[PDB]
Amino acid sequence: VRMNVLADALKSINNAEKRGKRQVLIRPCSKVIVRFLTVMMKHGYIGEFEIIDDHRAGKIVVNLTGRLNKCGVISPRFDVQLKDLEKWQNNLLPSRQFGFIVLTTSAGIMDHEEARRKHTGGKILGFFF
Amino acid sequence: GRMHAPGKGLSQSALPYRRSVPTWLKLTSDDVKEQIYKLAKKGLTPSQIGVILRDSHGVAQVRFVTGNKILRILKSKGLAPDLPEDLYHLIKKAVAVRKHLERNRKDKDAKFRLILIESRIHRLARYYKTKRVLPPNWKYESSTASALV
Amino acid sequence: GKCRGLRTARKLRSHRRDQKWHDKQYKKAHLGTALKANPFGGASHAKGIVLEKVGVEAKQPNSAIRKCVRVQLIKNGKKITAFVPNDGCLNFIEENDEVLVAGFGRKGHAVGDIPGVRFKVVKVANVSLLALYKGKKERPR
RNA sequence: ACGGGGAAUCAGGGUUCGAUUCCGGAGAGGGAGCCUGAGAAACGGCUACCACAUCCAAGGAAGGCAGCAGGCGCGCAAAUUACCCACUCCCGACCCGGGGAGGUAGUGACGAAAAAUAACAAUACAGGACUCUUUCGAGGCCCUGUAAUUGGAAUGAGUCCACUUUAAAUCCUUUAACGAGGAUCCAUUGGAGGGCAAGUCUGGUGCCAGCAGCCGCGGUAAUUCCAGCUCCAAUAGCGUAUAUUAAAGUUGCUGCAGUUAAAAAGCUCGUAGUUGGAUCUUGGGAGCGGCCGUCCCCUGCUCGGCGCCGGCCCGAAGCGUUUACUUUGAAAAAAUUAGAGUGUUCAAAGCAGGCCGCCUGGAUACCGCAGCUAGGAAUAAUGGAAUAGGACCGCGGUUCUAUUUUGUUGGUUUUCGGAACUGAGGCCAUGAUUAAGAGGGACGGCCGGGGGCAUUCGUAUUGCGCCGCUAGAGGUGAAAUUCUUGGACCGGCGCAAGACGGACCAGAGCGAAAGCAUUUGCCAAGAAUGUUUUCAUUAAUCAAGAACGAAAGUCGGAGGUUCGAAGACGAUCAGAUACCGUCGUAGUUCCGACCAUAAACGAUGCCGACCGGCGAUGCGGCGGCGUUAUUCCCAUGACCCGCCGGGCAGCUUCCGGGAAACCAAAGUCUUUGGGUUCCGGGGGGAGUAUGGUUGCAAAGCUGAAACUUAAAGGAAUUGACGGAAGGGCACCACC
RNA sequence: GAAGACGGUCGAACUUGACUAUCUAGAGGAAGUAAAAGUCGUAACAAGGUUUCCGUAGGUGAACCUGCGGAAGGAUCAUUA
Repeated sequence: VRMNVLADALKSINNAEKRGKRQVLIRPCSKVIVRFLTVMMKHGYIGEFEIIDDHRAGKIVVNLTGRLNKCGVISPRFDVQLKDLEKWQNNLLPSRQFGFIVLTTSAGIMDHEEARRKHTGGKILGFFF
Repeated sequence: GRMHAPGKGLSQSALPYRRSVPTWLKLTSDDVKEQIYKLAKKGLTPSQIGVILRDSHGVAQVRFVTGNKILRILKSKGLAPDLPEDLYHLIKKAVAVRKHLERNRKDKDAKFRLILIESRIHRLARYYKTKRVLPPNWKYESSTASALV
Repeated sequence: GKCRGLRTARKLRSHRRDQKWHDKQYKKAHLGTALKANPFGGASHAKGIVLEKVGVEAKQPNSAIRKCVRVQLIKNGKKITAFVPNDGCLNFIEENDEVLVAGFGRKGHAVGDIPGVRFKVVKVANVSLLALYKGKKERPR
């Protein structure tokens, strides 16, 4: 059954951008998807999106550029110290010059670069480049 | 995907967006509850109550009209059954199958469908014991089952 | 891996532990049967006593006669056909001589043309068979 | 297998090692018992036994090197029966004695660091700069290289006086003197077909000898053997065998595979295991830089200091959903590792050192997990009120209890504090998130070779009887066995039994799979669709355990039509225990009980999401011109044209993948992580031996090793080949 | 206050038998693997001259053959109202 809702989302907008779609419906919705997307938006990877409120879990409709090469989930949500976060961006991003690991800290769901300057580790959610 | 079938059916009931009551429905929440009591006294389940209501009396959802839902209206006053209607219906079906299978030992398909129904029971029993709406001492035994109508 | 649960450490370790036994190189080293049935008893080299000089017919293709030496090992009393290296070095091996005997190179597997001979003769009467072949040491008799 | 600190390897993960100098443990040939002492179950103490062994006047006595040397033995495998308490420390009554602890030499290519085996000139020579020449040649002012050519200048290997070193010596360092041209004061070890750096040289051998990790070389021009010359590589080292690490993404957490190369359980249920939908705080107040940035605030009630006419602002305790997580803090032997400083002459090392008595070092980092501490509260679990024994309030009742209290001293119950039992009222906006393109259950009209029980039918087959007429019939590539004038085969009417359900019948349906097809009835069951029904996370997959499970086969009945393992023949054949033919027992059928296996196949686990197009079909639903039937409108069937869901499929596409064949899944994979079960690790040996277990048996489930091997295998291409298909040519073919 | 004895206790050892972990001897049997050229055939690969293969039976000098059900990895993706 559906277990990692953030997996369904990121794979669906990855599939869609590979196909060259201008926007994509992602048809379950969680607050964790919405925080992840806002992080991808702040770095300009995806376009300004839209959360459709039915009275169940939402549906989101995500405007896409051709900037997002790949977004993806790391399942399971492994715990990451500030020590380990080099070895993740070492093996999980395509360079040091770009790409962002999203990881849910206590401070909030955010990129690896802000998790450095805030000096807070946490659980790796995914990554995008 | 179904529990005990390969079936990937999508025959779901689909409630509308607007939880807000319609205009035409003149019955107040109290007279709906009074009619729910009248149906429960006749000897109907919250499933059968809800059907009879939305058909003949134009009341889509009792939860929309009132605050609460049909079992919780039955349960508050004490018209609700001791053991849930859905676990009743599986035990009812298991007693029906087992009676058929008393004189039909050749019917191997029946025997397999019995084991599937037995598994549905044990599965629901286990759920309701976590919610203590059945006693922890309760366990569906097929020899004790014919007394549970 | 085919179970990426965060709480699956033992299934992943206990599977790997079980599936390492289906490897040859592991099963060999991690049972007594390979280390027991080893004629050398897990040793690199072994002194034994020549009990006959044996011609072994080379393999199917190429066809020489490979001059090996039937050896009673001291430590075990076990029987070994051990090859003698370079041209005309079976002339240096009198019968009932204590020979130091090594492997052939393939960790107890048969090498080249020589069927079921896993060993070479290194020294004969505690004098090196390279030194006898080069003529540096003379055979003490 | 003594554990650990640690060691090797090493992208990141890891893998292997740790007997071995520090920590902790254990034992003194094996067990056992105990004396003394603060401390021992001590063994350079004692007491037995066991094993072994010494001395003996044969009565007795003595023994414990897994301390330092040394010996035997065992082995592939490991050093002197040396000097010394001077250093380091330890013991003692002790500045004084003692220490095989320790130190110093000896042996020492385990290993690590530095580092000789020549340098320089003049000449012949040759290559490269330049005036110059078509080419040659000239010059060498500039270079660079080679010749047992010649020439001095060198410095230590060694030899060796002395000092220094040191317990006394040694080595090192210092330093008189000797000490080099074939600098004979002589560099090896392995290679030279490919991988793999370097000869298609010469002489020998002739599938021999041998080489060869693998592929290969060797049968008379050997690039591979045996040598010569030559060249290459590492170099005071280099080869070999074996363990082990990387290479191995060939154990795969990072990160492998499972249609066909090895591989998905026959199928399903199912408990632990693992994984699990969405949802519960946000806006602004205070301030700065040039609309955007960085900060402080958005819980409450006993003890005193920036103060005030009992309390206001604030300081310090103590209660405060519970955990994982992250960040910080405490704490965590050195030695090792990283690492700071520092000219051991450099370096490995060392912990020292530096300055014309002074100054300075002996830092620091890391120390998984578990434990302790304090911030953060995203993510994940868990919680609280739903017959109300629910909060927040003040009140009235009841059992036991600090005394401030009668000027100091005789009897009390009280307020007061403080804790239980319990009655009413008000107050809370009084308490239940939603109803998943998750799931169960109810409901509705359907649907289907779904299953069971019964009933019913149909030819046909075989046998039997009757009637007819005739001599053949069966059977085969050809015959024969078999039947047959006692009438077979054939034709007609019947009868009986047992199988089986043609055609309709489909890339159609149903079933978990195995499987399922005459009619009709009963019985329970089921998917799909429809739903503004209900429950509200109940779920996904699954060690244990379990149901069903073709055919054959086993046991006990019933029946035996056909067909037919074995067998009897008859042919073919060289043989023919086979293919062909005629008989034919078990069996095939039914009932009860086993058995649990198939190429049980889609050779493709299940669940979920996403990513193309097309026309079909089956089931349900919904909508739309028209034709037809129940004709008398309806409304239902039958067609017709669409749409939606679910299913079996098909075609098509550079979605993408794949070794390809191919796959809308086998895709969404180095841009590698949705959940989970089973399972593979070169070919054989082998699904064998052995043990267990299930079975009456046949066998099934679990299941090795030795040993053997350089391939076995997959897909595709080209060719040859066919006792495959089609086309074409030829009087070396036919007509 | 010595020997010594009774009893207890720890308990080495010894005798007897069984259970049993490893190693070794074994008449005979029955396998497997390896050889350059042994004998009988020709089962398999071409429709391999009876298509091959799976399961399960029985049989036979041997590869094998035959029954029953299954598979295409078939020699047909098709065969016409």
